[PDB]
Amino acid sequence: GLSDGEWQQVLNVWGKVEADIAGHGQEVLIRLFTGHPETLEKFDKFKHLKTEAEMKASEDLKKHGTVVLTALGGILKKKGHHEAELKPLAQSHATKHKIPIKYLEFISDAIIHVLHSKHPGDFGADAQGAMTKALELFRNDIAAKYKELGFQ
Ligand code: HEM
Repeated sequence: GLSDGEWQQVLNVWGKVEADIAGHGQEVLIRLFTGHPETLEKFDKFKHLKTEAEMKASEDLKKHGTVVLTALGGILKKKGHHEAELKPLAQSHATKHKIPIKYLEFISDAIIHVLHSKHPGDFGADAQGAMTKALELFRNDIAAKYKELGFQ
């Protein structure tokens, strides 16, 4: 549950991501894969990437980064009213991709990390607080659908 002031901060921060969605998307995925290598195993089309250099050089990884952040942005722009947008994502990630909720925690923190890295001194305390709450909300609503499906 976010205030309007907090949503405003979220969408303000998101404006940064939208100026370069592929660059941000790329760095988030790289931060995830290198920070948590077990996550790489869930991707049959990235599992070949052994080195971070190969990750950085991968246009298909950048492509998928765009897909992921485009979807997250669509959801964020709903300001919490994202049931229709979120349900198919929860369903595919539980039933097809088999992504435990722990990995959504991983990518959440990675987004926070990337924003500080790309915008040092430009991602203030209030902005981080708002973005973190927004990602917690996202995660929590996925978690509810996971529970429904009995997925661990
Ligand atoms: C902000 C969080 C995330 C968002 C918004 C997101 C979004 C998406 C979207 C839109 C797709 C393509 C449509 C679909 O299959 O449902 C997708 C595919 C996929 N996602 Fe996610 N995702 C997120 C997190 C994760 C995480 C943390 C993992 C694994 C650690 C993951 C694993 C996958 C895999 C394996 C696919 C299919 C890739 C392929 O073979 O094309 N996702 N995701």
